[PDB]
Amino acid sequence: STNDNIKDLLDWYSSGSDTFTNSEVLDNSLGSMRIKNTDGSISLIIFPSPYYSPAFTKGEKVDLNTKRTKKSQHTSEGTYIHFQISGVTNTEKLPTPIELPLKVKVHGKDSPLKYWPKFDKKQLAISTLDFEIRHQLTQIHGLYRSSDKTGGYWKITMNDGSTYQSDLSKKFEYNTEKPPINIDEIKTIEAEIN
Ligand SMILES: [Zn+2]
Repeated sequence: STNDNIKDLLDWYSSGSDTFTNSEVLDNSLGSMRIKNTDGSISLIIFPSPYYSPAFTKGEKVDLNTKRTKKSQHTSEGTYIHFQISGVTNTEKLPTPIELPLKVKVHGKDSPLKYWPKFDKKQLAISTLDFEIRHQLTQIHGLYRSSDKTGGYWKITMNDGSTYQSDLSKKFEYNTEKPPINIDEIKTIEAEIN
């Protein structure tokens, strides 16, 4: 039925993000960031895309919602080092959480939701919004699990026409993502499969 192009997308998309908060920055280099989460552990986050370079300085308070590109490390010195790609953002939260309008469609007929989260942030990195949608896709809506369901797209459409998108059939092009958006200004999000 399928091939590595799917087995591997099935892996990365079904698993799960990390979600840290009020972490500090231990250094900011070109497309590279070394943070320290509240729990003593430090993270080596990278930033492919030139459009998306975060300029948070040593001392600031950041939030992660990144994903690990490889299993973690334990130095025989007592410090847990993560290896995660993108996600860093600011600690602005909204007074009372909202749930982003998403609507998965499977070849025509409306597909209802099963356990789609309640968001409390203002600025969510597009890496995050991708992982969410596709995560909720590979799980409840069963994507990358059957030959019948190997492709499609999703579409965020803002409260001022701007649009963003991605094609389920390839991993999010991390090397070209634009900065984190205020999720309260999303008119709608969509997803359609096959
Ligand atoms: Zn330890």
